[PDB]
This record gives sequence, C-alpha cells and structure tokens, in this order.
Amino acid sequence: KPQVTILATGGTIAGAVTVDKLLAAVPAINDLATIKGEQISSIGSQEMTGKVWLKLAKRVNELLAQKETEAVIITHGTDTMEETAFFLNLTVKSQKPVVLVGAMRPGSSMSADGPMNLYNAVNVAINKASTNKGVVIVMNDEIHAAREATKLNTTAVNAFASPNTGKIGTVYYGKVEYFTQSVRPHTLASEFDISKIEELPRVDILYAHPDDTDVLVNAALQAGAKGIIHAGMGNGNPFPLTQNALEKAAKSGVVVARSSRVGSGSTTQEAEVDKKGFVATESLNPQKARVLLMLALTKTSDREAIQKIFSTY
Amino acid sequence: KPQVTILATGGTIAGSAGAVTVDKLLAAVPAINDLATIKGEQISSIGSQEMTGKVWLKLAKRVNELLAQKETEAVIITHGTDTMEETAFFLNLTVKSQKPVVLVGAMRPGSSMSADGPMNLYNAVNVAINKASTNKGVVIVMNDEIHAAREATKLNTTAVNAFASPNTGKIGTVYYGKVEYFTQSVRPHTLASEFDISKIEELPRVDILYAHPDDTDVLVNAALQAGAKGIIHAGMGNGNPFPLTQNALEKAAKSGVVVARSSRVGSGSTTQEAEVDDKKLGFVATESLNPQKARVLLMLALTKTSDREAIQKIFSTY
Repeated sequence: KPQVTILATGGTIAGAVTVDKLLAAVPAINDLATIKGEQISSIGSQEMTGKVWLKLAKRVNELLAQKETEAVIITHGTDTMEETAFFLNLTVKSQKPVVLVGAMRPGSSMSADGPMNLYNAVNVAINKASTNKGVVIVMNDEIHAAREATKLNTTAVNAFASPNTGKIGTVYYGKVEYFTQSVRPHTLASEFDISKIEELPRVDILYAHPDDTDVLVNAALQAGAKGIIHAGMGNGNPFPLTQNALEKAAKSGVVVARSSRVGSGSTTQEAEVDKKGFVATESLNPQKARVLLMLALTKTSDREAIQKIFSTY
Repeated sequence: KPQVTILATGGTIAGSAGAVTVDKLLAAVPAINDLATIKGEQISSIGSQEMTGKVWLKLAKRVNELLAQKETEAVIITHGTDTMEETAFFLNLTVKSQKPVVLVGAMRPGSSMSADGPMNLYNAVNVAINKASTNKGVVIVMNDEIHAAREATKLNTTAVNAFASPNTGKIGTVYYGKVEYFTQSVRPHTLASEFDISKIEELPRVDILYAHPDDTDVLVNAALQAGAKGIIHAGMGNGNPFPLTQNALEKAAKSGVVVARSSRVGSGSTTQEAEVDDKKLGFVATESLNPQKARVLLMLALTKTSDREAIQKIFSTY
C-alpha cells in the first residue's frame, strides 16, 4: 500500500479530522494506499489567496522530497481549482503525482460526486503512468492536465473541461488510462521557484465589452498592479478608450497581457499591438494567464522575457 | 424576389443598392441577387470591438422602422464577430417585429484563403427569406448554423466555428442555402419584450468585473465613482465573489447600483439560493446567460427600474 498524503484546503468533499472523515465516507481508499492527512487551509476556493498557494506549493515540495511519500492528493473547491492546479504545475519540483480533486455537489446531496471522484483520484495518485504527467485534476472519471483544465459550467458534475485539448486520460471505477501528455514544460522542467517568494505580484483582470472604460485600468494602476490581464473581445481586442489606458499602464512599467473573454482558443501575437508593447497570452484563459504573469513578474518585468514565458509554458 | 435590407455596421465581410459596402457584397456573391431584392444601408463603420450603446440605439431604431413597413420582409446585419452576440441580444429585446433579423459576420477577412464571409452571407440571405424564420427572434447565422440571440456566444478566438450556444445548441441549420429549423426559444423576445428604446438617447452605464482569487474592492469602487447604474460580476464557479469584492459589491447594491451575479465559467446558470445570500447582500442572480449578455439585459432593465425584485423577475423571464 503506497503512502499518499491528502492535503485538505477546505471541508469534506464526501492524521487530520477532515481526511479521517473522507476515509470513513470512502473506506475502499484504505485498501489502495496508506493515507496521511493534513489540513492546509479551511476555506471555500473562492476565498483563496496567493499566500495559501505559496503555503501549499512549499508544503507539497517538502512532502514529495520525502522518500516515503509516493504522491499528494489535494481536496479543493471547484471554483478556483484550475488556478491552484496551474500554479502548482509551475512550482512543484517533482515528477511524483499531484492530484487535485473536488465535488460539484455537497457530500450530503443525493448522488454526491465526491466519493467516486476521491476514490478515482487515489487510484490516479498511485498509478505508475501518473509520474511526470504534471499536476492533474481528476473529476467525473476524467484526468485533466493542469495547463489545459478549466471549470466551464456553474453546476454540472461534468463542469471540468480542457477546451483547447481535452482530457489526457480516464479513470473509471479506479481503472487509470492515459492517452496523451502535455508537451508544454511543467513541474521539474519549469524555471519557476517560489521557495524564496513570500508574496506574489499583484495582477488584475479586466473584462472587455462594448462602450468600455479607462477607470478600471486606472484603479488597478493606483492600487499598485504590476500586471493586468485584459480579457478582450474576440481575439484579445480592447475597446479604444481602454486600449489608451492600457498603453498608459504599459508606459508606467505595468505588464499588460492580452487574453480573451471567449473561453477557448489562442489570443494570438499581433505585432502592431504587441511589438511596439503588450504580451499575447496565446492558448490560456484570463485566470490561468494571471497565474503565469504573477510567476513571471517574480523574476522579470521585461515584455520580451515575459512573452517568451507565455510562448513556452 | 422578396425585399430584404442589408444594414452594414462595419466593412465588407465577403470579398447603388443604397450603401457602397452592400454593392461590394453583391459583386462578391452575385448569386444573392437571384434570391432577394436587396436594399443597403450603412448604420456604422467600425470594428465590433468599438461598438457603443449609441450605435446599438441607432441600429435598433432603424431595424424597427424597416420591419414596421409591409414592403420589408427581413433585415440582415453584417457585423464584426467580437460583439455580435451583444448586438443580437440587444436587438432581440428591442425589435418589435416577428420578421427575420439575421446577424452575420466572418471569422476570416474576405482577402483570406478560404474566407468564410461569402458562404455565411449567402446562407444569411436564405435564412432571412425562409418562411420558417418568422417569430424566431433575432438570430446569428455563422458556419452553416442558426443560433438564437439569447443563447449565442463567440466561444473561440479564431475558429470559423467560433459561435456556439453553450446552454441550448443551434436552433437550425443552413447548408448551401437549404434552411431547417429544429428548435425555437421559449424565452420571450421581440414582440413579447417589455422594453421600448424608441425615445432613449443614452443607455445606463453597466460595468463588468472579472473575479479571481485574491480579488479587490478597487474596481467596484471605480465603477461606482464613474456613475455605474449597474455592475455585472463574472464570478468564480456558480457566481461566487472573493470576500473583499463581495463587501464592495454589497456597498454598491445597498447604495442603489444594481449588482447582478454572472459567472466567468462560460456556461450554466448563475443560480438563486446557492452559496451567495442574494436577499441579504442585495444582489440579482443572472441565471442562464453570460456576463456580456447579462450586461445588455441589465442596461435595458435599468431604463425603467433599479428595483432588485423587478430586475430579478426580468432575469428569471428573458
């Protein structure tokens, strides 16, 4: 029975009380693994902060550096699981499995999804093919690469998707199968190290629309934003008044990164915007681009260096 | 051949009838001349990322004027793809006619290899003149698909198949001009809409905020200072705010600026009676829209009320 640590960031989704309640709710897990539990935070995922991301990444690195620890499972709220997973995908210095799992229905609900999700997450954590896949989300019998995953629906048990790729594998009643792997660097291959970081740079997200404004750019600058993700119309397009405010932000040394409100596809590099300039976030989404820009700004504010990061990760 | 007016809001989507842009479209797709008597008008000349409420009002008034006359069978509106969904939704709630109103665009410029504009426009004319297109509400015709304005969104940055209706699916198809409907909206539109913009010259200001972990109050505060009458919050998951942003949104709602919860996720309903105590905090739940279409509906709501309960009923109806 391989040793796995479950890190709870909140309540039960189905030696730490939350993890003991998971083992009681899903007793099959005890036949698969020797489970250790820790409570890292006790919040809804909409309450997450960069401090919790740092605490979690540092703790995961400590645990995976231990010979006895085969893998880490993190129980997490679904709303921002994609952001924590992506952050960890760039900051965990191990090839050992790191699996995020949650539940779209409360454990007390009819037809609660947490027990099967957690049972499947454990099977993914201990599977030999799970090594060097990067951080993964396991939801609804699916294995999603952290780079690609997002919550695409407000309520559905099948809310998680990878709209630009698709799931990298499946897990069905604990049977784990991989079909693809990410070719974008992750985990050990990532240049990012947060071992010496106490606070992440401030990065705001703006939502673009017709008859848009300058006042939200201005408020982000005044509040000491070091980066701004613009969730542009279509292929990363701003409204004119907003574009002028973004150019002002860029002149002040704030890194402006163009993404899209649309949900999928690449926000493509466009020289006339950028190479005069802004960063093109390419095939991410605004909230994952925010994570990558926060990590980039820990080591550079140079547009060209940050564009290379977006064009690589 | 039925009388159809093409209203251009930007440039040529493919490649006098009353507008040079429309003369160019007829030269590029001369087969449309066999389908309809085409009149052209140029409402605006902008990329759709530059759209304003002023243009929306001008366009909706002109569509209402054309369709109110017995001689006009339908209108086609050529439009940039980025905000076609907002314009279509606005018109769906403000056009007082059952006659077809078809929005069409091109994901690739007309100069491109494999330009989608010609086939999209050809198909749009066939949808406009089809007898089954009546009382469908405003539609978007893209990539051989007919989408209901309530449901339609641009879901991809670049793809010719970028348009989708993630909560419902297309309502019909058009394949080399052959039109088939399979569904229709059951949410009130057009004639059944309570909204009347005939006298309105300026729409209420409505901002949209993008939620994330470690969120802020300062963007709510800036929207309030700029005279927002409403705020759409594109929340995490099922419309959930970060606590600091929640405090600021509560302040907004309680000061009389309507706060309507939507979601950043892309599909599904931002539901009532979930994790957010909407009655306590003073919020509206936008249910099954997305932030940018919720903004349109809120802007229209605000023309006639700021009452939380009345606006909740509007979101629960349209």
